[PDB]
Amino acid sequence: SHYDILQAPVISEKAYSAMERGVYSFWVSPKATKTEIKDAIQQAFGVRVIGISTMNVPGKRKRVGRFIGQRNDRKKAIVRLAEGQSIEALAGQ
Amino acid sequence: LTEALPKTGGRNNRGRITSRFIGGGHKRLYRIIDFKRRDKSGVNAKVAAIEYDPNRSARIALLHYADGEKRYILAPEGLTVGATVNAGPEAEPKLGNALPLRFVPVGAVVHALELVPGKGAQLARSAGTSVQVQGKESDYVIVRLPSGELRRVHSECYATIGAVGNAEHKNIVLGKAGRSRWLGRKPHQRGSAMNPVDHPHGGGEGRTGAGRVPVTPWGKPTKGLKTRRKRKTSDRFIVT
RNA sequence: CGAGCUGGAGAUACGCUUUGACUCGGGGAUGUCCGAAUGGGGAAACCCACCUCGUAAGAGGUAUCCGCAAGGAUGGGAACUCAGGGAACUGAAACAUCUCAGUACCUGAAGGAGAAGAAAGAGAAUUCGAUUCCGUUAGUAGCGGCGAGCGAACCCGGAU
RNA sequence: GAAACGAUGACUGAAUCCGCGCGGACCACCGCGCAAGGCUAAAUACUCCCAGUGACCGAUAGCGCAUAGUACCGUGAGGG
RNA sequence: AACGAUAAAAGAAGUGAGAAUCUUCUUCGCCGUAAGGACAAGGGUUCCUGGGGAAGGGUCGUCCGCCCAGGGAAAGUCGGGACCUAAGGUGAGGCCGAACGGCGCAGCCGAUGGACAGCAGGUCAAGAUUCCUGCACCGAUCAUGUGGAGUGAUGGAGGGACGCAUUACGCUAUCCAAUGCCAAGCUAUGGCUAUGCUGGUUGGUACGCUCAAGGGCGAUCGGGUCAGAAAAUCUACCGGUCACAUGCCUCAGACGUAUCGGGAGCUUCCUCGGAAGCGAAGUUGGAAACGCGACGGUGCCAAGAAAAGCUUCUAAACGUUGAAACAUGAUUGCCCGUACCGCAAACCGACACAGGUGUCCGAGUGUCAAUGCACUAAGGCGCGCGAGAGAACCCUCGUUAAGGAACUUUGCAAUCUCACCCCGUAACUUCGGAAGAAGGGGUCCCCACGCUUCGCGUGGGGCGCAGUGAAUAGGCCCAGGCGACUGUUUACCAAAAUCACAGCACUCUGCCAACACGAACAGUGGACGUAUAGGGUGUGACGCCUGCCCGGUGCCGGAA
Ligand SMILES: [Mg+2]
Ligand SMILES: [Mg+2]
Ligand SMILES: [Mg+2]
Ligand SMILES: [Mg+2]
Ligand SMILES: [Mg+2]
Ligand SMILES: [Mg+2]
Ligand SMILES: [Mg+2]
Ligand SMILES: [Mg+2]
Repeated sequence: SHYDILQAPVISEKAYSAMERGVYSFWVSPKATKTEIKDAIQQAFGVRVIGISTMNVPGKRKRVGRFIGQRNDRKKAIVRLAEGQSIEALAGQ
Repeated sequence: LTEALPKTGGRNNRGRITSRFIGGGHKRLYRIIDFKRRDKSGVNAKVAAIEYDPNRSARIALLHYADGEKRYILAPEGLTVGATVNAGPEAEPKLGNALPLRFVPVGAVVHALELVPGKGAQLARSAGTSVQVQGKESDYVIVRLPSGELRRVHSECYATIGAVGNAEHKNIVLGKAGRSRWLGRKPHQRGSAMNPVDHPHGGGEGRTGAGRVPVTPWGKPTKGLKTRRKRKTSDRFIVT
């Protein structure tokens, strides 16, 4: 449904500097598509998406204990909105 | 040069080299040739041009029928561009006409002869091959085949007037290995140059030979390889 | 069950529990995608569809072989079972019939077992009374380049 | 083999109870039995798994592993 | 013993417990058709930042491709898919087979090929034809108008659609020159005072009575059904009418105006160094692609994929009262790939290994040419032990008196020779050759004169031991054996006189061919071939030739 799909917001410094331009970035379901992802943001936040660019991302740590390691596997979606920008207030984090 | 098919190389059957040797070649295309001609009975055609044909030895003639259907036929020795050609029982003893043997006069020279009414031409197809007619028997006609063999072919089967084209494969002296390569792979590899494992002429100390046989078992200079078949009754006088 | 619990975890934070947590015994309900794999494709876990219901989400269907249809079959099982097919090293102090051995292996079908089973029999008492298994007969009878070697069954005792 | 009897790939091909098959070529007599339709539990076998036990082991032993079919090796089957 | 190419390294400054090795500055040296740069494969976070400093790193590390954490990867248009087919794979029905299975028409899968819409810039610490700014394009659904009637398949046709060599004209990327323009300053060692020196010198898009080589083309009417299953207004064929040059159609590219961009550098701030703001010029002449015009021209034999998209036809169907096509608005824009290494310390090689790895770009000067050779831009690097010493011996080199093969199995090795131009050149010959035969001469600089240049010829003059002044750079000849020739071979001790070869012969094979693979009355190769063809066996260009023996063996033939 709506509320699932978007797992978490992209933290970092580049997303926070993108925030300032009305560009919001999210960690989404890897299986989720552009249409499906655009819908969920448009709905849950009540804002029109004028553009969506998205791409898949791998994993692979370990620290100690010869426990092989393992990937983690995400997907990052970045959206642009028309002049009527902003998300909640959950932008000035 | 006009509406043909793609002839793809292949010398092995189900996986294995089955016809020894065979490889190189200039990648040729297949031209469909009307070997039967029966369905174009009565209709006259004009010789549009005599084209080159790899896959053959016999030059190819492009027939332009009155009904506008274009077909290819083995060009006979003599046929010129701008001549007429007719198929069916109604036909003169003129070059390139397709007419069954009963209508064919005795002593006449023919090519592209059938064997069973239909199927298509099966005898004397390669350049300069001729079939001398000897004279009728019943439904069957006694004919002289390019080998010298005399066969009983029933008059119900078509033939084309004259000897095959591409005059003579003589001034064609190949020249060098590699001319042979424009066609078939490193030819005849002597079994005498082989090893005992590989072939019966294998081994020994130097240049030799001892019992004369092919690749697999058999014997090679003289051995009747023809079987005890039914097609034998429709055949009189073979050798040479 | 009756006070502890928050998996191994040796780890802090948030909490849950006598309106009975936790754990244990017994049912249900959810069970992504792959795999017989089954909509179609495919280099398993990914691509791409159509049809029905629907407010979108979402749900159901779309493989071939049996049969009217209900309903059955595909695939997986350590070893055991029967079947189709079936070695050689080896023994014979060589080797060829013979032995190894219908062993090993492949393949098929199936089950908790299967196989076999209800005398056109065993057999020499005008006894017996479906089958399998165990003891025994017995290394007897016999088979055998009568060599290496191979080897029963009936009677009787017993499980059922 | 004197080789009966079962079994069947090829060719043939009967009787019907004063009838058919068997009894180790074969004959007669004496005796045993009814093929060419189907099912049928129990006793038997094995051990992935579970419990109990032991003149079984106790870390180079015991399963390959006090756990791992991992690390490592190999294109792969496989090996470990 | 070794520390993995003999491409060097030096000093200063910094940091730190600690410094030959880490950072920074100034030099030096090596590559520069690469030792630079861009993919692909393959690898998998190796990328960037901040930390670390066990082990890995052939030494040492404060550092790293190692260790820890955080971040980074952005697509309607680029690759792939939702499109197409090749080899091959599979394959309902079907054809075979103890089983397991083997074949196989359509169809389907399958890129290494076909098809198809976007360019110029900017800049994170790390992405960019993906984000952003500017201005484009493609298709789909709907809306508003133009428009006024067809639309046109699962089938037809056209078309996609294809070789090798060689080559004419035009151009571009791109490169050179200058007392062209623009910008910055200063130079002094003896001089120059700029006509010196350094650097920059035009990319996209829109429009334009501007120039333009080249490149592509017939239009119509009719007839025959016997052709495209049928139909066709489409296509083929035959006939008639205008088919010389031309005539239409297309503009590679140039020029001009505009506009967005970029541009040497300058300007301020500076948290040890980056960010921000601004912006000049745009000349003339020369060269020039393997790219573009383009499916050009010619020659040649060995005769050069398919299928979809597309363009044109009718069939059926709905509709002729709301058609197709155009135009302008909005909406829409799925999935996978994108970091980094990628001739290498990130891939294959057990290693941070002197090997191996497909494609593209690859500047300048000199030198007939060149991707050669020397030096050198841009860019990258000094090869992860170091420092002394200056023995024997061993490796790789330079020179060498007199002699010159005496060495030795053997001139093995190593010299000599060496490029371009001119003269000159044998036996022998298959009249091509042999031939670069052999041999001899020239080669640099300046001036004057001539011409066909980038340059050349003639004259005179100059300097050195020497003028392809350094690098790249045939030693030649006489006679023989063997094999005619180019070619092929023993991955890893044999490259040859081996094998192959063009040519010759014997021979078998009449087509469900012989022959071959196979469980098989399957299937397939031979072959979509047909005796001027195919199998086998031998000899091995060309020239003159190939004798004697048919008892034994084999093959073909007869049969009392
Ligand atoms: Mg111990
Ligand atoms: Mg285990
Ligand atoms: Mg096929
Ligand atoms: Mg030293
Ligand atoms: Mg000293
Ligand atoms: Mg001699
Ligand atoms: Mg030779
Ligand atoms: Mg050679």
